[PDB]
Order: sequence, then structure tokens, then C-alpha cells
Amino acid sequence: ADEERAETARLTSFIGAIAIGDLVKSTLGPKGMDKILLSSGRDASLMVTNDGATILKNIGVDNPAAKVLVDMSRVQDDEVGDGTTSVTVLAAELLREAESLIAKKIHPQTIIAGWREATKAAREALLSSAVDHGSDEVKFRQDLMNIAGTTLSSKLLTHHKDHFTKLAVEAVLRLKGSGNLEAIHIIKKLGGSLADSYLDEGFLLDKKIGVNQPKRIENAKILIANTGMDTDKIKIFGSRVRVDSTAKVAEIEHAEKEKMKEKVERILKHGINCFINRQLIYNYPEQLFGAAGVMAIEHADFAGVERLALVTGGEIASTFDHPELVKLGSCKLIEEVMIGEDKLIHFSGVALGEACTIVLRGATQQILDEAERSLHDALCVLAQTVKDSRTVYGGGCSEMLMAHAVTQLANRTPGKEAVAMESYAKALRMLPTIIADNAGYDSADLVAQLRAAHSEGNTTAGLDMREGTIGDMAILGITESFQVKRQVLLSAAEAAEVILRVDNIIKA
Amino acid sequence: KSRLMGLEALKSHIMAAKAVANTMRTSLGPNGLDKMMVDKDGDVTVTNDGATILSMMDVDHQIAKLMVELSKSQDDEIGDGTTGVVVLAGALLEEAEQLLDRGIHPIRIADGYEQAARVAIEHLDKISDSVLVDIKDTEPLIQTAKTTLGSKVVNSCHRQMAEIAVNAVLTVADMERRDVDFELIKVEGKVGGRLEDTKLIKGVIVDKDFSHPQMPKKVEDAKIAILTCPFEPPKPKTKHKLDVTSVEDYKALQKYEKEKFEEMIQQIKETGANLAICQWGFDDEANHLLLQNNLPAVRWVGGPEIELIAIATGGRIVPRFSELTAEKLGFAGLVQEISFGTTKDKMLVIEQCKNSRAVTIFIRGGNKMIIEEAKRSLHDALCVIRNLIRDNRVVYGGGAAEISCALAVSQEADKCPTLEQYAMRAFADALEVIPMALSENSGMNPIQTMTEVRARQVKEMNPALGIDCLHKGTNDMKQQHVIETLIGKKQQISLATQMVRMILKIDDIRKPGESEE
Amino acid sequence: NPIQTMTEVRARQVKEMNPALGIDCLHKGTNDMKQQHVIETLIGKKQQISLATQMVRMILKIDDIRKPGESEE
Amino acid sequence: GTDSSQGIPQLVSNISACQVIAEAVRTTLGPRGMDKLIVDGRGKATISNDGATILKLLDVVHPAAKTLVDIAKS
Amino acid sequence: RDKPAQIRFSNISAAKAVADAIRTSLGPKGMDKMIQDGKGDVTITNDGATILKQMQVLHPAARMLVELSKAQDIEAGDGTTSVVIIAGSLLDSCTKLLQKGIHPTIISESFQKALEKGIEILTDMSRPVELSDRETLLNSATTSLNSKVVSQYSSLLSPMSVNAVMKVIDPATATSVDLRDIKIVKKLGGTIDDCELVEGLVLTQKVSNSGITRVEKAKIGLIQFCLSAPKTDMDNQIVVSDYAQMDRVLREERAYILNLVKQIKKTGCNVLLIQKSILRDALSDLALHFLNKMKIMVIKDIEREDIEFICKTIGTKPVAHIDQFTADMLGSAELAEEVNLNGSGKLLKITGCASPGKTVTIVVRGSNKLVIEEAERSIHDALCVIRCLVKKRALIAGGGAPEIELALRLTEYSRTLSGMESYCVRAFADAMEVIPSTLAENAGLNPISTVTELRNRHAQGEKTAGINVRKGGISNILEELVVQPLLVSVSALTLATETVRSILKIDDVVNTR
Amino acid sequence: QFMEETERSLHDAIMIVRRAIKNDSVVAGGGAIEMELSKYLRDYSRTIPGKQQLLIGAYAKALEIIPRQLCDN
Repeated sequence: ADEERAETARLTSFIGAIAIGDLVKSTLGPKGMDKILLSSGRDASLMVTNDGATILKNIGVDNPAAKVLVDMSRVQDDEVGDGTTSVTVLAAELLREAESLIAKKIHPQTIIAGWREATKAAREALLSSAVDHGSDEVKFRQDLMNIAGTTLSSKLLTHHKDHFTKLAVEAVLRLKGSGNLEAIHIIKKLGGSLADSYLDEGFLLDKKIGVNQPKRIENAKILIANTGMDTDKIKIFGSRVRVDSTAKVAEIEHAEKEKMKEKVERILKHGINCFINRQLIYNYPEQLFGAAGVMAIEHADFAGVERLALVTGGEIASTFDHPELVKLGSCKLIEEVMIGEDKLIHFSGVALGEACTIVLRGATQQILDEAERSLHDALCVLAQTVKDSRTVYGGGCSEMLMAHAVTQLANRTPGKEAVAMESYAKALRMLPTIIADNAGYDSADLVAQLRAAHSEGNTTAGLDMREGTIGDMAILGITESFQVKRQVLLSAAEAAEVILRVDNIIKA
Repeated sequence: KSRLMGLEALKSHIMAAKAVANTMRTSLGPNGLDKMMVDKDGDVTVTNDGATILSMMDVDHQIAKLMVELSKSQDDEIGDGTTGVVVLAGALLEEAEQLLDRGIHPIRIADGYEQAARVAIEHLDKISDSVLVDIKDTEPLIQTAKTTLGSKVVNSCHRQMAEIAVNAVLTVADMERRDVDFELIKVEGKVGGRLEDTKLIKGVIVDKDFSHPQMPKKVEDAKIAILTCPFEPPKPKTKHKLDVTSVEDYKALQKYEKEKFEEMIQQIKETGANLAICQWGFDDEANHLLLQNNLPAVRWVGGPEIELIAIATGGRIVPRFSELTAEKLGFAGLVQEISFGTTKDKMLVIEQCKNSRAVTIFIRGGNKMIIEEAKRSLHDALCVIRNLIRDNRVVYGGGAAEISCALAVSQEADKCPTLEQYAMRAFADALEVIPMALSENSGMNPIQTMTEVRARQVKEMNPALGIDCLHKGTNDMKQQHVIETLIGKKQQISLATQMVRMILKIDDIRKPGESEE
Repeated sequence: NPIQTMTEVRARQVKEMNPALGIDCLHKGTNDMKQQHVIETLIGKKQQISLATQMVRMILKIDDIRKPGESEE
Repeated sequence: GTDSSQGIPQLVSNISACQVIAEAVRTTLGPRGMDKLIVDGRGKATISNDGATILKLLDVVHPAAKTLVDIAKS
Repeated sequence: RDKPAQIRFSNISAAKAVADAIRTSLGPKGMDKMIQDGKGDVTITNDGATILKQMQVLHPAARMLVELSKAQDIEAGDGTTSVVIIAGSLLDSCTKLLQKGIHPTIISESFQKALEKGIEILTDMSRPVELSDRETLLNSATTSLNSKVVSQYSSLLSPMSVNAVMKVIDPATATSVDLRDIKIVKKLGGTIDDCELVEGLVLTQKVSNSGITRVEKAKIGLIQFCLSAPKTDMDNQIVVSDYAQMDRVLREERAYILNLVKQIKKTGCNVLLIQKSILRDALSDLALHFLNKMKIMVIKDIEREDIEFICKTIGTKPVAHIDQFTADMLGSAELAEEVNLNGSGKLLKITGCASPGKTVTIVVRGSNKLVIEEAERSIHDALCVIRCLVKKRALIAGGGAPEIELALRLTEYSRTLSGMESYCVRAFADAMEVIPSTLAENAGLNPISTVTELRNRHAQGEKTAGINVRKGGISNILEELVVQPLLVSVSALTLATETVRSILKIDDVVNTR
Repeated sequence: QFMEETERSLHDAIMIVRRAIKNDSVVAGGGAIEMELSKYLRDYSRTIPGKQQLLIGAYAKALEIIPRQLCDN
């Protein structure tokens, strides 16, 4: 079939990542113009997305060039965090650099090395202005707060960020040596609260508990089981095939009520009153499960039992056989707490400890998700805060400063590749450009003055571009782990350079 | 369809074979530039490997298929050189153009290139023709397994990839027999490993592990029960295949295979082989029995693999559960599942210190292309190594031989009064693409870069020093450890010139157009 | 940036009144008309004032936009 | 219906039909006698220096081309 | 790319474009609109409120307004055209200042401080009235029952609009009076003078026929179970190959169920609300015959509205199969009342049930939905009007007339802001006074006399006065019987605010694929 | 791609070696006789003609074109 040559392979390389790189641009740096996601192709929707990864897969990523940064940026946010928005823009900033060098016909080798060369030198330079805010654990808690402060920024959350700051701080604090991402348990629901993020005792659970069965339980010790039925039990008797007539199509459904009743007895051999069958039951089952005295509580969470398998000293395993196979979960009070017209069976009497369940009650499931990545990134980057107390100053205050030496380097350091390294030290400052003008400031007096203001050593001085100004990073508290700065480059660093040296595309 | 002849069919042949060389000469060498190549399947493949490009390449112009062939020839024996013969083709191809444009006849042109290639491959013989044993070769092997694995992107931090190859061809085939067995060398690789994860296995690693580790995870030396017999449904070819829905036959069946599989497993314990490899392997019901029997044994086995378990181990074949005898016992040095430190990677090495007839060189890596990168690393490394472990005959690359070859050819071209005096000298001309593209791969101006080597070869008159192949700043070949099997250039040349020569001998094209498949 | 720059003495216009100061005409880092000493004949400004609306007042004069085939001819 | 043609227009076309075909084998047959890659099908690509094979491979659109095959094939 | 340029206009454009032809509003203006779609299907449209909800719009920022149209309904129920008409007014300020090169975030910033300035001056001109005072509840609703569907009927509805609230209203000033609070249920039959305030939780439902309970002391049911019977929930011992066997399975069905329907009654049930779903058919209709014969109201596959209110206001839970009897979790009921007025409609009246201190029910009756909706649409806003007074007290004039008072007063603060936004804040402070002029819009020729007269004379009403757009002529618009609660328009500002601001946030290229 | 051309030598030789077996009477290969014949024939173009020296000349020359092609190819 097809053999593509470099020009398109390079230009399509240029356009797509640039085309996607400017999707979140005005949403990047500090907040400029936001980014509205219009979905006209697959549905009809009005959507607001400042997230690359969101924006990535929503719009068609099928541009093979876009696929690169779509992948690379996605991987980066998935690793170090909040890297997608970065990487998507960063290599997009990069593509424009060599594009001139490509236009200048600078050897593809030259731009590869020089950037990657300068990629070290800047992160090298990024290593210095990286400053430990976490030496003292309370200052580290304060380090955890400011580093989480730059993470939760720029997205859309009303009151939510305040719960996640301390929590990304607290997930680290109680765990001793890492943050709690999994010990934290994400519950995203619509409750009586248009904006809430709070701590969940045990983990809440949704159901309407009606009919005869007592709707509360006391002194719960849970028998943890993954084995059970829905309309047909898993056992020797769990299958019956009989229809000879049209009455039988009616009769075949009645014998389904035969299969539920025999397990209702089986929970009584263990005699255990608190038993999780993690598969659902209905009211008519709740009618039947209320007769025996051993209740089957339906739809028990896996991670919520893992939540319990953490603190309770119990076990999360699969299937089930007898009470000693999977250790007995225990919760002081399993209760049904009604949120709105609907009631919620709530596993409680177990509060935080080794783990956390976090129930977010938003006005929308939309507001519930944007806080997760905010949390998820603030969790990981505060786990980066753990080992490295270093926070290098945000608002691209590193970028210009990363660009400072590399500029000064590129002149000196290469006697050729300054083309790339300057271009490197050039593109680093694009992120400040797109915001500082979005800020109302003049980026020209930002990327370079404030650069040589902070790059010559006032690093707290940085972008407050939501005031349209230079701003004090430590004072603004706008800073994030030095570890969040490096790899988002290193991803984006190769995000560009791949398609740069890609000179051909074969197509089946 | 139409007859196409002469300059018509010439410029027919000229397009892709010239055009295809371009992406491959931009991919030439490690400094050769990668190519993202995306199917209509949604696939994406980033390849600076012309052999992979040609594989990835479905493009038209049957000649552009014939290169997909021609690289694979040199790919197995010589290893590296897959791409260069292609980019050398388009070189001497366009080189051939203006001689016909001169009026040098289509069969005048080819042969001038051809005999001049004799001088080349003859002049090639002057670089290093050495021959050494494996344990000496490993040094020129790993110095080349620098280049090969490295031109395959990260030899780096590996003599593990380098020196298991030193064993690979060595164990499967002798030094002097020179019979190509990469077929006997099992090049195996697994995602979820590491490039820093690479292993030589002289026997066979079977991914299937013990039914239960509660059963012994070490079977003693040999005592492998070769079994082609169902312990699960053996996809049996005779009958209509239906499971039963009734509790009546649900009970009638469950007592049935508890009797046989156990007495099968006991018959295996009776055959005196404490590992049962089963070409139709183990479901759980037989495994409870197997566990209850306390017999170490192997679950589902690939059909030919239990045979490959035979040869590679020298294992004597017990065909079927009907043939059972305690005398024939398959060979395993030790039967155990192997976690390398990569636990998601678990194979059962049948590890033969006695009879090893298939040597598994097992390499790992983070992901698919990664191990593939490492496989074609480990592939052509050994393949170049196989030459050098057999005859360690090294030309130093990057155009250092080209001038060296282009030199002698050029004058000797003039020495030949035949019309090909031009063509033979025109031959020596297109050799210069080799440092050329590499120069521009390395990002250098070739026309100067190459005559450096010329000025070198004007002085040196041998590849030793050279230009940068690795773009390192030390312009060297020997000293840059740019080390290429002297067989391969002779291979690579003869491949280019003669394929083209028939392309040049074939001027007569019946196609609906210039090119076709 | 004018709107920006205009916004400045605007704040002044809310802060102060009729600034003898002002914005840099010389493009001086400092903004006055005092520090700039940019001051024009309080005639001439109003003399200038007299002109502007007059033109608009001129373009309206009569109801005749017609032309014989002669307008600018 | 039925088609027919006579005389010089046919007769020259009679000899015009033939002379087209003999050029397929023209420069062929020898050491410097050329060689024919003749692709008469999409994935079917055939190589012969002999006429009869490619004669068998090629389409004969003329009685001439038809009458020629055996003659060379003879 | 020039796309963010071209599209942000195209955003503003087709947003404003559709929205601009959308101003015929407030009075017999223009000439009636018979819509025949891009698929060629005849619709006859009018009275843009519905039209706003009818509104079928290509382009997203046009679709933004249909939302924005509905946004005003539940926030107010009044001035939905307002938030729709003024939507262009913000969209106006965008381009002109975008032309000006003002960074749209500054323009986006320009919306809030304005929205901070603007709604305040509306509250500053607001006319205080109460949430519980039946007269202030009357008058606002009166003018909102004056030009709304029924007036003569509103004379019944206006007090019920008020009377429903004093139940629903929590003591004195309280955040209160939602749409979930006053329970608005249509009743088939009667008329609007048969529309009556029917207190507490009154569940409109389809009860099979009669012979039913109209009798006191219901146990109001919520039942997720089948009566377990041959061909209902219980196994049929009889297979049918035969007409003697086929006639056998229904007899054993119908002969069995007769015991459970009484046992269903034996809880004291004059209601069992069936599960909305089917266990097989769920409850056999042959069963439901004898359930009602024991005077137990059954709506099979019950509508969603009863299930919640009965679980909400009454607080009813499912109960065990009456083979197991029940858990007595049937909510509080002293009556199941099924009334046929006109002889029409079947109903469940539950009085003597748990109630929050809210959930007054209005049972909206009429010979057809016309008469029903006649009352309904009128009383609903009259509630929603009073609801607004509850949610936000005082008052403003009807039809954006007070916005011109704001425009004058605000533009000063816009001016005296003297900021980057002040310009924008001034530009949009002047985009209000258009709205009465622009509602005048579509009717006629020799045209243009009143446009700025629809403006100037208000501006010459000092800042306190202007033409009444509802009633006509200049007065102090805020209370003329040209009125809407202060809450109504301050939302229209907020509602249209970020919508248009979202347009300024549209950049690069988005179609999700 | 060089291998095909090799064995056709082996295959051709046998065929013509066998051909040398089958008819032992053997002349010079490579169109040696045609030119002679071309002469020998249009020698009749001197001898034959009342007319057909043309035909005998045209007959004589067409011999040569096969090796002349081999010459020219």
C-alpha cells in the first residue's frame, strides 16, 4: 500500500500534537481562557474540559502523530501526574522549535541531541531551584499543602479542593512512608449535597431495604464471601431446564423462587448474622432473607472490604467456602442511613485508621471526576513530596529558569546545537507566554525579565497570572514537587523527538 | 495488459527501489531515523529497521517486494546488512540511469557494476579475515554485539544479550559445521520483563507450570511422563460436542473422570515418571486428583511442544496413554517454574545439562516492541555473531570500506578497457551512499565527511579509522568498534548488484503499468 | 496596551480628578502629564474640541445626498 | 451480431496485429539477450526469457497473436 | 488557528443569532409562527415561553439557550424569555470588546463583578413583600395569575397558590417552597373550580375500576411481591397440552389468589402500591381483580411519582408477601380515597399520613387537560412566584423594566470602576435597556418611533421609573401590577452570565469523536 | 535473485547437449550461416529476378535480424 515521506510525516507530526497542544493551552500556565469541549460528532453535549486526557480521547486521537502525545501525555499524568496537560502542550511547544530548524534544514540528529542534551541541563537546572519545603514534617505537611496547592489548581471545583488538600496531605501523614491512594477509597455519588468531599466511616452502600427484614444490624462481624446467586444459585441444584408448553414459560419463572430459599438456610449453618454475599437481592428476597435470622447483605464492595481487610485485620479474597477461609470482617454498626428519599445501608463503626473511604457528593458526577485526578495527582505528587521535599516553583518559574542556563549554555555549551538547546530554552517559555497574555500581562516582559528575575535568583518570584502579574511562588503557595516537573518534561521530551526523527509512515 | 521495455521499463524499475531506499537510508545505522508506520488496522509501528520497514512495507512496485525478500536472506545469516543492500540498490540504480542516458546499454551497465563488485568483495577480503573459537570470538562478538544489539537500540548495559548468543549458535551448531541453526536456537521473549532481563536456556522453557505448587515444584532429573492423553477435553475429533444441562448426568459424569484421571495419574506414578507432561493437559478436576495423588505434573501442552520437549531434551517419546510403559522417561534436568525476579513471567524450564537440542535464548523487556526491539537485537546480534563465531571476519563499517572498495574498483575500472570501464567506475561511485546517508544520519555533510574516510583510505587504505557511525565525535571504525562481518558486505554487495542486475537484465515488463505486484 | 494603559489614569480619574498628571506621552515609565509636562493651550484643546463634532455636524448638513452625476467630479 | 473486415485495412491490421507481439520476445533470448518479467495478473508476476512460456502467459488478442504462438512454440 | 476566532463568533453568532429572532416577547407582537421543520413537519408556535422549551437549535451555544431557557423555569418560573433575550445582551458585549481586543477572560471577569453589581442594584430597587403573608403571596401571584392562563379560576388558585404555601412554608422566613414541596397532581375530570387544594400527600394513581376502598383507615401499600399463586408467583402443578388442562391453570390461579387479596386487606390495607416492575408479570391482573374487591387500591407498574412521595412524604416501605403477611411498614394512612368528579379519574387521597411540614398537594382537575393545565400552569408559577418570594424576598417589575433602572445606576459603577472590566462592565451595563424595546419588536411599519422612547423615557424616569411593559405607560415599574419577585431576574443575570462566559472560554477546536 | 540464471545454463545445456545427441549433424551456432545465406540467398536476387530479387533480397536479410538483435540486444 502506502509509503509516506518525511515532510508530511514531520508536518502531520507538527500539526496534530500542536493542534492538541493548544487545546488546553489557555487553560495552562495559570488560568487564561478555559477550554470548552464541544461534542458534536458522537453526541450532542456542552462540555468544559481543561484536562488533556479527557480532551485527548474525546476528540479523535486517530492522528498517528496525535496518538504519540495523546499516549505520552496520558502516560505522564498517569505516572507523575498532571503531565498530560503539560506533555500535550510541551512537545507541541517543541514541535514548533525544530520546525524552524527543520525548515532551516538542521540535521534531525542535531535537534534530537541538543534538546535531549538541554532536556538534561534544564532538569539539571530544574534540580537547583527545586527547594525542600518538607524538611520539617509540619513544614512538610506545609510542603504537602503548597505542592497539592498547585495540583488542585486550574480545574473546575467549587469547594472540593479544600477536602483534598488536607487529605492528600493526610493520606501521607498517617501512612508513614507513602501516601494513601488505595487506602483512600473513592465514592463518587449524588447526595443531598451539590458540593461535598468528606470522610466515609467504613464505606456507605446504596439500597432500598424494605419489607419484613430488619433494616439495621448491631455488633456486626461480617462473613466475607464472594460466592452467591442472583436468580439462580451456584450449587449442584442451580440449573433446571423445563418448558414443554406456553404455561411452562410462566411456570419456569416460579421455580426461580425455589433457588433463592435454599441458600437462605445455608447462611444459617455458619449461623453468622452478618454475611456479605456481594451479589444483589430484591425486596421479595429481602422478604425471604428476613425470615431466617442469617441475613445476606447484597452488593458488598470489593475495595470496601479491602478497606475493611486493611484496618479490621481481616482478609479480601475471592469466592468463599467456610468462615475461616476468608477472615471475618468486623464492623461495630452496619446501619441504613437515608440520603434524600433513598436510604443507604452504611457500613460503619469503622472509621479511617489504616485506610479511608471518601464519599464525594457533588451536584453532578462531572464535578466528582475532576476532583479525583486533582486528588489522584495531588496524592501522587505528595508521595513525590514524601521522598523529595523539593518543590520547584510553579507558574513555569522553573521553565524560564530551566531556559536561563540552557540559553546561556547553548551559546557556550554547544558550538553547534545551540539551535536545539536555545530552541529548547525557547519553547520552555511558551507556557508562560500563552498564560501571561491570557493574564493580561505582556509575556515578553514575563518569560525573560521575570526569568532573569527568578533565573538570576528570585525564584519565589514567579507567575501570578490570575492577577496578570509576576507573583511569589512560595508566598502564593503555587509550587509543586520538583518530581512533578522533571518527568512531565521527560515524557514530553521524547513525545516530540519521536515524530521529529520519524521520516516515513507506512500504511496497510 | 501492456508491454513495457527499455527506458520505459527502466524508469519503471527506478521509482520505488530508489524511493524505498530513502526512508531506509534515513533509517541507516543507529543515527538512522525512526519511522512511525501506521496500518489501516489502527496499528502504529516506529521503525528505523528497514527489514522491519520492508516487513511493514506492503507498498506496490514488485521490486519493492523483492527487497522485503532480499533483506531477510542477509537477515538470518549475516544479521545486519538488511537495510544497506536496499539503499545500495537505489544507489547503483540511479547510478545506472545516466549510463543509459549516456547510451551505455542495459546489459553493458549491470555487468560493469557486477564485476566491479567482485573487486569490492575481493577488496573486502583485505580488512580482517580472522577466525577464532567462541570464547575468543565473544570479545569481537560483544564488541559487535555492541553494534548489533546497539544499532538495534540498546546493546547498552548488556553482555547478557551479547554472550548468550556466543553460546546460542555455539551449542545448537558447531563452529566449523557453519550450518545455520537459528532454528535450533529458540529466541524467546516476554513482555513484562526487562531489557536487563535476558537469559540463555539450552533446553526448553514451557510457560505452563505445575498444576499446583502444593504439588512438588521440583521434579527430579528426567522422569518426565510423555503423555498425549486428555486430562481435559482433548478437542476430540469424533463427535458432536455438547455439555449436559441436567443434574442427573451432572452427577453421573463427575464420578467417571475421578476414577480414570487418578488411575491415569497413578499410572503415571506407575510409569515411574514423577512429572507428567500432557499434550492434552490438565483441567482442575484431574488436578485435584493430581494434587491428591501428590504427583508433580504438567497441564495443557502445545502439541508439537511435547515433541519439542522430546528432541530438545533428547526425550524419549511415550506417545499416548495407551502406549504406557515405565521404561521411556522424558528428559528434564530440573522441572520447575521459573520466576526471574519477574513473577508475572513464569515458565517451566526443562533444563538440559545432558541432551539439549533446542537452545532457548530468552530475553525480556517492558513491552511488545521493546522485547521485539530486544529480539531483533538478540536476533541479528547472534546472526552477525554467528558469522564471527564461525569465521570472525570483520570489516569496519561506515563507508571506511566503501572508499577502500571504491578506490581499487575505480582505477581497476579504468584498467579494464571494456565499456564497463565507466560502469565499473560508475560502480565505485554509488558505494559512497553508505557513509553518505550515515553521515546525514549522523548529521554530517557526507561529501566532505566521506572523503575524510577517503583521505583516510588515501592514507590508511583500510577501514580502521573512519567517520562517526555512532555520531560520537571520534571518527573511527575499528576504534569506534564499528565492526562488520567481512562475509556480510560480500553478502550485502552480491545481493544488491545481482538483484539489480536481473532488474537490469529484466527490461521487459508486461504489466498494466510501470510497476505491479 | 491602551485599554490597560487607559484603565490606569481611569483609576486615577476615580482616585484623582483632572490629572495635571496623566499617562506618559513620551512613553516614559512614569505616567503624568506633569512629569511628562504634557500640557497644551487650554485654548487649543478646546479649540481642538470645537472642531470634532462640527465635522459630524457638517456631514449632516442638508437632506441632499443626491448627485446630478456630479458629486466629487 | 457478427463482425468481419477485409482487405488492406484488415490486411494491414492483419500484419499490424502480428508485429506488435514479436517485440515481446525481441531483445530476449541470450546472455545479453534480455529477460521478461511479465505480470498478467494482479498477484501473478511471471518471468521468462522464452517466448512460448510468456506466449502461454500473455493474452493473444489477434488471430495473428494466436497464429504466432505455436509457430514460435514449434 | 483562526478557528477559535471564527468559531467564538460562530459560537456567539448562532447563539445570539437564534436568540435575537427569539425576541417577540411580552405582548401581542409580531404575527403568529407556524413552524414546519427541516424534516418538513408542521408546528404552530407562539408565546415564546413554550417556544423557548420547544426551541430546536443547531449549534451548541444555541443549544446552550434551550438549557438557559429551562434554567429560568425552576429557578423562577417567570422571565424565561428574559434570561433568553438578555443572553444576546452579554453575547453583544463579547464581540464588541473582543473586537476591542479585550481579553475575553477580562470580559469573563467583567461578568461577575457586574453580576455582583447588577443583581444588587435590582435588590436595591427591589420592593419588599413577604413569603408567608397571604396578600403579598396573592399580589405577586395575582399579577402572575393576571396574564397567565386562568384569572377567574386563579381567584380559586391564587389563594390555593397561597394556601398550599402556608403548609409548605417553614416558619417565617425559611428556605422553602420547592416544586417537590407543593405536590401538583393532575386529576382527570371536574373543572378548575373542582381543582382544589387537597392537603398533605395525595397520590394520583390508576386504581383498577371500583368496588374499591373509598373507606377510611387504609394501610397504604408499597408492595414488591407477587401474590404467590398458580400462574402468579407459585408453581403450577398443571401442564397444559389440553383444554381441560388449560382451563385448569387459570382456575387454580383465580381460586387461590382470593385468599391473599383479603390477607392483603387483612393488614388494614386500602392501598397496596404494586412494584413498578414485573416479577414475572408481577401481580396477575386476575389477582388485581380481587385485590380491589377487598378495597385495596392497585396501580400495577405504578407511576414513579407515587412511589417516591409515598416513600417520601408518607414514608412507606415495601412489605413482605402477604403469605409472610407484612412488616407494617406500610406508611401512615387513614384513608384511600378514589373520587370520580365529572365521574372521571381515579385517585388516592392520603390524609392522616406522615408529612414533613411540607408536601401540600394540589389536585388539578378538569374536563380535559386543557382545563387542568389552565389551572395548572397558572397556579404553578403563582406557587413558583410565591416560591421566589420565599427563596428571595422583595420584588421587581415584570418584563425587565427594572433592568433599565439598573442600566442607569450600574453604568455609573461600571464607569467609576474604571477598570479593564469597567469598560466591559459599562458596555454590558448598557445592554439592559434594550430589552423592553427589543420585545416590542416584530409587529410593524412606519416603525421606529418608540424604540429609544421605550428607553429614554425610562432613563428620564430618573433612576426610579419607566414605562410599564406589561400594563403600558410610565410609572414606578417595580410595583405597578407589572411585577415579578426580586429572585426572578437576578437569576436571569446569573443564569445567562456563565453561559455566555463559557463562550469566551471556547478555544482551539472541539468536536468529540 | 542471482540463482535462477545459473541453472538455466545447466537446463539449457542438457537440452541442447541432448539436442547435440539427437541430431549429431551440427553446425555453427549463433546465426553463423544466415549472413552467408543472406548473401547466398540474395545472390539469387541477382540470379532469380525477373521480379523477386526483391522477395529474394527481402527474404535474405530477415535471417540476420535474430542474431543482429542478439548483437543489438
